[PDB]
Amino acid sequence: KTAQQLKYIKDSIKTIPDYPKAGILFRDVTSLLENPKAYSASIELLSEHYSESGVTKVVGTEARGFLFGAPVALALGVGFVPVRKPGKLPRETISESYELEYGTDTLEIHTDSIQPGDKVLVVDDLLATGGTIEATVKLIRRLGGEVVHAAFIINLPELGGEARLTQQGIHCYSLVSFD
Amino acid sequence: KTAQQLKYIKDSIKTIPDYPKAGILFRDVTSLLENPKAYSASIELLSEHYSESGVTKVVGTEARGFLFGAPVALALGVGFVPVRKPGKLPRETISESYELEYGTDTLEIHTDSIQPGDKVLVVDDLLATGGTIEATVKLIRRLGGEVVHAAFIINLPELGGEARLTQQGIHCYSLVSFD
Ligand SMILES: Nc1ncnc2c1ncn2[C@@H]1O[C@H](COP(=O)(O)O)[C@@H](O)[C@H]1O
Ligand SMILES: Nc1ncnc2c1ncn2[C@@H]1O[C@H](COP(=O)(O)O)[C@@H](O)[C@H]1O
Ligand SMILES: [Cl-]
Ligand SMILES: [Cl-]
Ligand code: NA
Ligand code: NA
Ligand code: NA
Ligand code: NA
Repeated sequence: KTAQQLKYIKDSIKTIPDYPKAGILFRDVTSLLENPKAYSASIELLSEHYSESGVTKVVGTEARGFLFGAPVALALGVGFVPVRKPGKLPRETISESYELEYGTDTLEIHTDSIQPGDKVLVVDDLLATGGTIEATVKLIRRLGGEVVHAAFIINLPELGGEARLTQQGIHCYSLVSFD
Repeated sequence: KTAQQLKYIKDSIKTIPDYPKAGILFRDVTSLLENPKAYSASIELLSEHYSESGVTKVVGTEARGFLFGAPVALALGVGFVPVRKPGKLPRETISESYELEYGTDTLEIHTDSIQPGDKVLVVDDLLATGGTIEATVKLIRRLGGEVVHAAFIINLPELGGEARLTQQGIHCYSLVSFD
């Protein structure tokens, strides 16, 4: 039933060793996207999960996050709001910066697209360190939105992101997990 | 019926003057994405249009193209294949470079994701000069795929892209047009 669907999704994901550099096992969701069965099931399962949750908006980060969050938004009948790298959004934004191993990056959101009252689901392709999602959550909360759920296709629990998101009050759901 | 749906889509799109620089009228699809009615109708109309076309794959370019092509792919029950900026795809790629006003850029696709026989629909947010779509088409055709249709939310016919795509043998369909 679901174990079989979850397995077919997991099997559809390819692993590319040593990309982008030696040691990393890259989990490639493009092999899932190209399999209509695996892709459609992914969206079904993520949106099923929040069907009674009261969600009013879905937020996904650029660019692979768009591929899972916008279809979940359409499946729930709610608007989709992107969080982008800087200088890509044309109306008024706020921004949040997040530490990387070396250096910092920044994400932005349209100030008009979240307002007090909104219940927001974050959806992304993959949870690693959690830094992007932590910055996204702070963006949505600055704008009065309530977020307590982030959903992913893939969780890499060894990298600590779930743990970090837990400390921000976010519950994470992932379809599959790799070690 | 449809004139009313097309109008509601057009009205949902905001225009930001002088972004990213003076003179440009930026057409912002994020106001459409945040309106579940306008977003859902957009995808309905694009996928309706190709419902009897024999499509086996949809190709969309990063990043806003993902927001329209992947939902069309799911609506047609076909796989979605991204075309990306360089160094973002992990398996074997080919690439195409395209002239910009100043300088050049490049797009890549996974060689395994298109093969002879595939009938490919390209879907993007907006048609301006046509340079990205021309490079995408050459990528898909190098891999044995047949493409004669590109679909957009928005066409800016003054910028010449439709004309250029016509000369590559591509038929373009857009929901709306601005001047
Ligand atoms: N091993 C990996 N395989 C594929 N993508 C990854 C991997 N590690 C990190 N990523 C990507 O990096 C993004 C940012 O992750 P985070 O460190 O959770 O902010 C994720 O959403 C993935 O797109
Ligand atoms: N006036 C505009 N408003 C919004 N986006 C634009 C505009 N002009 C160009 N673009 C974007 O530039 C991308 C590349 O367009 P092209 O020149 O057709 O390769 C489009 O797919 C749009 O995302
Ligand atoms: Cl800010
Ligand atoms: Cl090449
Ligand atoms: Na991501
Ligand atoms: Na707001
Ligand atoms: Na585009
Ligand atoms: Na191929």
